[PDB]
Amino acid sequence: RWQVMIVWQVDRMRINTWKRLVKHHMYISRKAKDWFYRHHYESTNPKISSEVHIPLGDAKLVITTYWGLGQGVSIEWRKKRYSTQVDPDLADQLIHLHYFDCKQIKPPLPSVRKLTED
Amino acid sequence: VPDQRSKFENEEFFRKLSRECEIKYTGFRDRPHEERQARFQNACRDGRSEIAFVATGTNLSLQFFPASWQGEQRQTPSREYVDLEREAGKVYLKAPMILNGVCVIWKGWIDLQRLDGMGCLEFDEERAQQEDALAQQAFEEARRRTR
Amino acid sequence: VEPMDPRTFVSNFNNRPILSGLDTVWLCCEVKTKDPSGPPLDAKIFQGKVYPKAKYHPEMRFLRWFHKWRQLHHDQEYKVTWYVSWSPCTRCANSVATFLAKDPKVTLTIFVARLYYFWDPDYQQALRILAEAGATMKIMNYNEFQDCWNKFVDGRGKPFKPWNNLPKHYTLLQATLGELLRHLMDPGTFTSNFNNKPWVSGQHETYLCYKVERLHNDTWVPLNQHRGFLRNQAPNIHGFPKGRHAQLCFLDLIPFWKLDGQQYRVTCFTSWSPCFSCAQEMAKFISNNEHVSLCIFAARIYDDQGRYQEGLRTLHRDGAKIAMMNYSEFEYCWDTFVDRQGRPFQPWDGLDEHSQALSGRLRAILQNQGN
RNA sequence: UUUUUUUUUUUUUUAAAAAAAA
RNA sequence: UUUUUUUUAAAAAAAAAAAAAAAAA
Ligand SMILES: [Zn+2]
Ligand SMILES: [Zn+2]
Repeated sequence: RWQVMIVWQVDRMRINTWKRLVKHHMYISRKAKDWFYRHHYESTNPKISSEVHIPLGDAKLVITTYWGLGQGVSIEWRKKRYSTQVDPDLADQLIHLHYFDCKQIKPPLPSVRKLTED
Repeated sequence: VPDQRSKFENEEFFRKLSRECEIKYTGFRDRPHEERQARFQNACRDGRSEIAFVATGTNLSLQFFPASWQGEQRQTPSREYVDLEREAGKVYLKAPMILNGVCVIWKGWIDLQRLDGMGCLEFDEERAQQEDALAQQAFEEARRRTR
Repeated sequence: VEPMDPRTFVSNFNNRPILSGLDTVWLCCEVKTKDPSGPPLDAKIFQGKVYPKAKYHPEMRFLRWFHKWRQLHHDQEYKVTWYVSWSPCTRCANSVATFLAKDPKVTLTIFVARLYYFWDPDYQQALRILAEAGATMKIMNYNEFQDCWNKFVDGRGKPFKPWNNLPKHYTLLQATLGELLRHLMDPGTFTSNFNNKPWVSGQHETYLCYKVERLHNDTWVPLNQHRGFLRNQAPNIHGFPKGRHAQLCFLDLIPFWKLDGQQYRVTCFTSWSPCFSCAQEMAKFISNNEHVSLCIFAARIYDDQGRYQEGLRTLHRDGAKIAMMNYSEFEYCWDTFVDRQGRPFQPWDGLDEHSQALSGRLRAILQNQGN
C-alpha cells in the first residue's frame, strides 16, 4: 500500500535546535517530565529520526521527525488507535494550553511553528 | 457532517490546501530528468519506495509510505492508491487523510513527462461514521479551550 | 608545534562510539611530501566548533590554512594526515571532498576517534562521498593515538596511557566504518581462506560475512545498512588490545545497533566453525535474546579435539540455524561482500564433493545426539 | 565534559559503650 | 566537668571503581 503522511520540510539546523530544546526540556529541566522521546532505533520505519510523544491527558500528540527526504516533520494525534494529522498552529495551541505557561529565554520553548519557520 | 462542513469552510490552511495547487516531485534533482521520469515509473510500480509531492509554497509535502515500513496492516485505510491504468499518460494519486477535525480525500494528477500536476482536496462523508472510536468531540474540546 | 589541551584529550579523543556533552571538534593535522621518511614541514592543531557553525568548522580552518599556505608556498604533491575527534560533517564533508577533487596533489588520511552520526543516511551519504573522493578514512588505533600524544599533546615526559575499553570500542567502530563505507574484502583473501579445500598450508585467520534481515509482516526484507565482513582481530598485537576469537565482535556488536523488539535473523558466513571458546557465548546470547535468531554458514568445520561437538549441539538446540556453505552461499559471498569489480564468481575443484562431504560430517557430528 | 551507583578516609554534628583524671 | 578509643548516619572537595550517554541529557 501507499500509506499517506504529511511532511513539513525543514533543514538540519532547525531540526537540530528542535531536538536540542525538547531533550533539554525533558532532561535538564523539569518542565517536560511526562514527555516521551521514542528513539530512532525503536522506530521500525527507516525514515524516522525521532518520535516526540506528548501525552495530552488520555490522548497523545506525536511529533515524528524524519530522515533523508532535507528533513521532515509530521504531527499526529493518537488516542486508542485513532490518528489525526494536526497543523503546527493547532499543535502549538494544544501544547501551550495543555502543558506549559505563558519574552525570549536562552532556551526557547518547543514550538512547532518556530520549527516550521520556512 | 453539517458543522464539519461549516468548519471545513472555516480553516485557514484549507484555503491553501484545496486551491488546486501546482504539485511537483522533488526527488533526485541533480540527476538527469528522463531518469527522474523513469524512477517515477519504477517507484509507482514497485512496493518499497516513497513519493513526495510539494506545493508551490515549498513548506508542505505529502509523502506516501509503504504499509510494511510501519509494520501495521490496517484494513480501513485501503482507499489510497496510485492509478496508472485509469487513464493513459497521466498518474492519479488518491489518499484519505484525517486532517484536524475532518476526514478529507486528497486527489491529484501528475504528468509523467511534466512531473508536475494539479492537486486538490475533497470531503467524503463515509469516513465521518466509519471511525468507530470517533474522538472528534474530544479533539474539538481540546482545540477550543484557552488558558 | 604548539600543543593545546594536555589533559582534555583523554576523554575528548575518547574511543567510545556514543559520547554526548561535547562542544569541540578537534583536528590535529600534519603536512608532508610524498616521502614520509623526511621531517614534516609543519603540523598545526585546529579547533573547530561542533553544532556552533558550519562555516567555522575545523575542516574550514584546514581549508583556509591550506589556502593561505599554498599561495605562499610551492605547489607540489602533499600527503596530509588528520586526527579528528569526530567524523566530518555533512556540509564539511561535501566541501572537503570538493576540495580534494579540486587539487589532486593533496592526499588526506582522515583518522577519526568516534564516528559522527553514523545512523542517519544524510551523514552516511556525505561520508561515502568524502571517502570516494580519495581520502582513506580509518578508525584510530593505539599507534595513531600514541602518535597524537607524542606530537600534539603537551606531555611532561609521561607516556600515553590508554583508557579502559579502548580496543572493544575500536572494533565496535571499525566494523561500522566497514559497513558504512561499503568496504569489501579483496578477491585474494577470499580465494585464500574462504575456499573449503582442507587445511594443509596457510589460512591461519578466520573471517566473517554478516547480513541482517527484518522478518516483516509480509516476508523477510534485508537491511542494506548492516552488511560487512568482520574479520577476527589479531591476538594481542601489543598485549593491550584484546584478541577476539570466533568473531566475538559480532556477538558484542549485536546489541550495538540497538536491535528492535521486532524479531529477525542474522546471517554469519563464517570461514570456520565456532569453537568451544566461542560457541557457548553464542548459545547464551541466543538464549537471553529471544527475538534475534542467528543462522550460520560455515566453510570448514573446526576440529582440533577441542570438544566442539557439545558446543555445536548446544548451539543448534537453542535455535541457531547452522548450515554449510554451498555454491549458492559462496556465490552470494562473492556477489555482495567482495569487490568483484564486475568479475564473475569462479569455483574450485570439487565444490559439490567437498560441500557434501563436509555437510555429511555435519550430519554425522550434529544429528547423532540422543540417536 | 555531565547524570546514576558501589567501596575507604580526612573535619564537624548527634547517640551509645570501654578506660583515665579533677 | 575534662581527656583517649570503637561504632550508627549525614554533610564541603578529593583520590579507588563501574553503568547510561543515539549526540549541544
Ligand atoms: Zn565538521
Ligand atoms: Zn576461537
